[PDB]
Amino acid sequence: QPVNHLVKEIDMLLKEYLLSGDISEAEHCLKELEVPHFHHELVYEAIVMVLESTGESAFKMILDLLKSLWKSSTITIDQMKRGYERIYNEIPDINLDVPHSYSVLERFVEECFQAGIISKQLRDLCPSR
Repeated sequence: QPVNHLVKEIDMLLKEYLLSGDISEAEHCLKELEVPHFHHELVYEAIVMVLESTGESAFKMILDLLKSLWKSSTITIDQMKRGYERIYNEIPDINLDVPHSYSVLERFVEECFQAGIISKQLRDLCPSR
């Protein structure tokens, strides 16, 4: 299948962030991509990475990154909502591939909510609940 160059760039951005821990580099590189109508894919891939990870490091790092992106007005509310809603749609299959993803997703959603970055509606829509 032909390469989706922007999915690749988003995945590379997120992996560079997990490996370096550099939140500013991640934010700068996302802005340089100039893809504000595809930020839902950044959210989607980020959350998939949390679900596919081990230990607590990727969870916290991706939490802090989405916190900063929201709070800095880098991601619009429509793009935030679409990214989470995409995860909510695909979680049955992600959970088959990675058991207990419903529980991880739920903890992630609860922490996002506690951080002030998603509506109570969007929280409530999480299918783990």
